[PDB]
Amino acid sequence: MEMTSAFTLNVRLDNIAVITIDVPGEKMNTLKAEFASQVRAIIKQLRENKELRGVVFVSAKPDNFIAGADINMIGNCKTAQEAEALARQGQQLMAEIHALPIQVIAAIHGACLGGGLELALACHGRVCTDDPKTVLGLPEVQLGLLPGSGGTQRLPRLIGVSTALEMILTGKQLRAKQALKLGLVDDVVPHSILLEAAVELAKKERPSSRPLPVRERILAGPLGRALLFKMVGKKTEHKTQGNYPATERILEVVETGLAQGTSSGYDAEARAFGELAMTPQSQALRSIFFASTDVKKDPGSDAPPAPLNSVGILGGGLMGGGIAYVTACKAGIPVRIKDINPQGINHALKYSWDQLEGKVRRRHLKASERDKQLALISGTTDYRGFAHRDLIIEAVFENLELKQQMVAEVEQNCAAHTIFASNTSSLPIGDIAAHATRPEQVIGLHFFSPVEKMPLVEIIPHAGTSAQTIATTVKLAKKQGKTPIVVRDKAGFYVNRILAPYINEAIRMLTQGERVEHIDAALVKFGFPVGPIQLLDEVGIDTGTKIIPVLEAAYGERFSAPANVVSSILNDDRKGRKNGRGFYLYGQKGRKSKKQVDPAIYPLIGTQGQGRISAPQVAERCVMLMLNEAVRCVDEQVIRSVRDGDIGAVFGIGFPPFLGGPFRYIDSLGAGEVVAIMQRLATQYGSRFTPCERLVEMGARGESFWKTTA
Amino acid sequence: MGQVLPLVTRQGDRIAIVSGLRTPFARQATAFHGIPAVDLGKMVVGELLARSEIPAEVIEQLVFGQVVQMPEAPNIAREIVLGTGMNVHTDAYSVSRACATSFQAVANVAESLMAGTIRAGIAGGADSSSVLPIGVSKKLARVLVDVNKARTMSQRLKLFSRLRLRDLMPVPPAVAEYSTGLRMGDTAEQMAKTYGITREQQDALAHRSHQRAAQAWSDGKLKEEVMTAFIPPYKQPLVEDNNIRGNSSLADYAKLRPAFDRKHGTVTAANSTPLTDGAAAVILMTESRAKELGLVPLGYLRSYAFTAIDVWQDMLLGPAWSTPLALERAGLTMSDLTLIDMHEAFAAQTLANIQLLGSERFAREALGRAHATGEVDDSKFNVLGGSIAYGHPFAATGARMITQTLHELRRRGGGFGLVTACAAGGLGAAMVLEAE
Repeated sequence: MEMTSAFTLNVRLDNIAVITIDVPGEKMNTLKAEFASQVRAIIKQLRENKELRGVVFVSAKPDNFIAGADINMIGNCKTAQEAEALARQGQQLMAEIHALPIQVIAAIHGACLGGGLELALACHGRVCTDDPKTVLGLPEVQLGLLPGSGGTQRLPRLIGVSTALEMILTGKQLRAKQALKLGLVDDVVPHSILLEAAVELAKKERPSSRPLPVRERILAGPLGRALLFKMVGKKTEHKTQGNYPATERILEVVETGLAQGTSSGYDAEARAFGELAMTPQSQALRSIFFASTDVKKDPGSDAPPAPLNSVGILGGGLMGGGIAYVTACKAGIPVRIKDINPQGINHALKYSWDQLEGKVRRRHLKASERDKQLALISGTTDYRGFAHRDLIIEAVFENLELKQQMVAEVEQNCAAHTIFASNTSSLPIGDIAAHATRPEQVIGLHFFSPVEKMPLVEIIPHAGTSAQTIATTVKLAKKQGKTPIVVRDKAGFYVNRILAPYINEAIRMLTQGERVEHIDAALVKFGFPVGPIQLLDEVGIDTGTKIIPVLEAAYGERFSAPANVVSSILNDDRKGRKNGRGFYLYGQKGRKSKKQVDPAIYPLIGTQGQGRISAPQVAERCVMLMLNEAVRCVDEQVIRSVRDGDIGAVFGIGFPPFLGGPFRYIDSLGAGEVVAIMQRLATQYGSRFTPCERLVEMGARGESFWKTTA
Repeated sequence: MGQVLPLVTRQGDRIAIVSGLRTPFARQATAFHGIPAVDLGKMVVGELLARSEIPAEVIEQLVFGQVVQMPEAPNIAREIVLGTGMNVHTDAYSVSRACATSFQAVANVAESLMAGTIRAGIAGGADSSSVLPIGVSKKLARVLVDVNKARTMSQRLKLFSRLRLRDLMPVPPAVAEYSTGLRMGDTAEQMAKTYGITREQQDALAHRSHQRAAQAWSDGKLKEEVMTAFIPPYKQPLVEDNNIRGNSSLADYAKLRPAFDRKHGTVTAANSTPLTDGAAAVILMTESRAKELGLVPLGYLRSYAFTAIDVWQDMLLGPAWSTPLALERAGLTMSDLTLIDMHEAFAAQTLANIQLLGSERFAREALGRAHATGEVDDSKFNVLGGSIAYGHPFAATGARMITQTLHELRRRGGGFGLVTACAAGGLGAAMVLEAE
């Protein structure tokens, strides 16, 4: 009854009926087959007792209106027929709701995502609250799956293709004001009078006057549709490289709907949804989605956390400003910087100020908001005011004895229950702790500069680390809009550990007379954003070599880099953007073309002979390097869970999402076939391609990776 | 005595209150037009001294303050002392606490007087919304400072080279909060929406306030509190408040456009107080000093309290927070409180305030107190009307309430009056008066 029929009807004293939406499962209002069945009964009952003013829909929950269509049931489909049937029934149900002659109003508060807009686009009038929490948007293309239920072709009709197309292709979030200006929502009200305002909007009868569009959308059908579609297709092909499905299908289905009627659009969307949910990319993206949701819901440690209200940062510069901006502007925690030099404090403050002023120049934040946010950051050069900081993040040069000095003095001049986090990337955590009064409260919080860009962080405990410390650190990293990962304390950690062979083989191939365009295109074609050499240019060549000497010292010659290349650039300092005088020169004429490549860099490196092989060879060799390193590290329980490692690899390095991550990649490629590939690569190239023992074991015995994957 | 704090002096004498005075209030254009804010205070102070038997040498310090502020003469109390006929040895002093300025002035005088440093003082406030300081654009001030500091002639032309756009246009004054950008009335619209105040639930309060005020003038009960202002043109004197319109029917101003929302704006212009001009003052004096120079005290003072709340939603709930604290400090109860008062800067907000003091949940969670602070009877609430009638000079509406309340308790022959007010920035003030 009440549990099953989440669409409870209630007719008020007047001629208006209100329908609540309270799914008894959890706080998100999801869509299930049971709801699709029961809404037919509710609407049939509504057909009884005719001659009433209208109906309204309400969230009846404090946070959202409708989260979106449940994807768990979608995973239970088998062929295209089931998906087409589900899409057909959804389209029919929306059409039936749209087929009523009385006023139907959707009063939306909170999140309304996914197929919810479908229902919202089914109703004749929509009203939304002004809360910043509420938002409008269609986020299913990012899940690699078109949201076909009717709104795919209703939205372009309601609002011009100039915006609807980019809403569908790049499913994003819409403010209440943006929707009101655009014409998506008729009116905006405060939350208090939401139900009432919807009621009198329903009482007004039949607005038989469609608002006019920009009149530039009349291009669809006659001349103008072809030009716009061709241009957006070319743009998408240049952008996504054409390895992403569910992009040209959207263009085709929108064209068919607009220039062949709404029935044609319905059937085309039904068939496309049927055939497209079974593409491997779809379940790859769904798997990544599930993993991310699980790790966000993961509590990390099993102990209760500790309160955290103030945070300290030792050292300053570009990086310290990054941690400060993330901790203050995002999580809203007071932060105190302690650079010894006032210039460092000035640098950190200037970095944060530049970020927020750039945000405001867009007119996205009020000028008062800048002050209210900068109020959280305060610098100094002494130890006063540090006596009540729960967390301290250390971000100065990585000299060992220097770090023992820092930990000694933070123990001397701070609280007793406070915990010490080090932003180290080279030295062992236990060694940094070594001797200390409270070693159980020392943790490693490895970041990735630029801090505001890469959303992955690493949590590194050591031999003695109280579970409360891990819990607190994980909760902080969550509050900062990052993705915490627990990593065993081993040399090289995880991310850069597997990143090193990538750049290593890139340099090895570059030595063999290869051109910039070939290598860059080969790596970006295989779903990798920002190819290798400009990755080094971004991070800086000085950091490009990183601390790989410790990698050799720990794991032999496997990580050994070719000589006279890192040496040949450090002496003739070419740091990319750190000194500006990289091999991607700036200030070119126009500044509207690809970054120029120096001619003398090839003579600077050995550049022996002339290049060989082809792009597939490059892609396969680099990818199998990362795969072998990843299976190697997961062999010794570096990473607690297979999904944790896979999400880290896909989400911090930039592994192709449509491949689902390294573990998804090997599971798809299967078994000893890739093993034979890598022995033949080793034989034709060298001993670097020796397979991991667990790799050959799993390949020969046919074991799986994702539990019962195979 | 876990909560009560007496307001007695070190010698054991209570803080008596002696006469007060009020310039009749006017709209921002009718009279007082061009009359600055300083000389209104000069009028009221000078003719308040020239109304009782006190020699001017007894007064030892006067405190005024003004919200709308003129750049010249920042410390207007000194010009009040200097311009009028007073001993030039009085410690003139100025404060500013938005619409509760007069309350703060009285509190400062009372605490300094009970500290022992003073034996008699003047506390009040003057305000004029007709001499608005219209400043130039912010950009066209750094240019002026630079050209003042500019050394060579060729530097000045290079400096004015950047003078462009509409920087010449003056900047109108802003009533919106500095840090919120809320127009002080649109923070009442959402309050009305939240607590469900109907445009018919209000607009009856405005009617009952225009009445009991037109009736108050007609009875002439407020004759001894109001001056008869004389204006330097001296065309004709001003004797009665012109804002009051105690003749309109409640069905006449039910047909008005909403002011701020203009879509669901259950508050409008008629049920909101208009900007006015005026001044008011009160003579504070310790009981011993009043007795030894032969003067009957017009009541006393019992306790006071000031409070702040977050300015992001419903900042106008100041009286709700302040009142229980004042009551607990005076050792009293809402039940045993003959007559109360409210600022009623808007229709609603005041009604919301009564609803809140009547609600047990609010005092249960938002204050931590066991029980609600009590409900207010209509008859014992704004007996002589309220600010939806006379007007609202920002810095003057404080002392006016004290004078009126003391006189009304004088007519009723006893009781403990109570006065509350809310101010911009989420500031609320309350105080308990005792007319013997």
